[PDB]
Amino acid sequence: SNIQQYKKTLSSITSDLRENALFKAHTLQQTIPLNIDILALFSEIFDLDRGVPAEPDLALSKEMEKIFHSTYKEISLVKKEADGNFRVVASSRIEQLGKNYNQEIFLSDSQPFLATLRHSGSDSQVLAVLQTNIFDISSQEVLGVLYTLSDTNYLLNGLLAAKDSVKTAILSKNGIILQATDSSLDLVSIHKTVSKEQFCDVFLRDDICPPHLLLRPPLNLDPLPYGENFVSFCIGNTEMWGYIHSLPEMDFRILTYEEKSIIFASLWR
Repeated sequence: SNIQQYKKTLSSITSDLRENALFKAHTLQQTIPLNIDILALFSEIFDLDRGVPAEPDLALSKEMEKIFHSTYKEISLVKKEADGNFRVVASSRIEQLGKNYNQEIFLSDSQPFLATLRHSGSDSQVLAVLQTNIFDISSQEVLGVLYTLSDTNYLLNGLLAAKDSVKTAILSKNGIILQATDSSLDLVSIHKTVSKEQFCDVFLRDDICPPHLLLRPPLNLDPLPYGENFVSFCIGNTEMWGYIHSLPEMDFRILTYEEKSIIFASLWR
């Protein structure tokens, strides 16, 4: 039938957007959520059997700095106080020592760990934010959280490169682009509107939303008729088609996209 043929053709010329999103997603699944290995390394160096320090420990922080300053933006032991508040009691970032971290901690007591991406708030730096519960060896109560920040440029620079090639955008859960091949899309909304509440899961704290970001024209991604998760949008004067793939176990999404004219050139080339 003609409907079938039309659908087959549209599926064929968009297949590569989906394949690219899935490959990039798989790469990030293999490289970001390394919580177990980080906790195991940390524990092999510093003994957690007796718990986390009850008060900020400068000596321990200095040892963490010497080891990890070159490989992490931050590694911190965050005590869960009796009143449920979180406080940094040791960090490779000495300047973070003693800070209340209630806004920074998003890991509940029922999960072993989480791994997600957040924008640092400055430059174009996107961070892998890993939080791992420190469970009492006897009671299994949460004693604290091992909190790490890692610059993801060593992953995203390559995954967002498009020299030879589909383009890529990393999307927060509520629809803000964290970083894209086209830097003009960084910290722009994919929806028809942009609002402050979208930014609560974009940065390292749930209370950061600079006003200038609420003036950036959103992309207004428009679902395409057939298949699932394909979209159209414009960049400047150029029509794009894209595919959105969700990574629910890390609370971000991947948008691959390409000029519509290049997609359609596959009809003959």
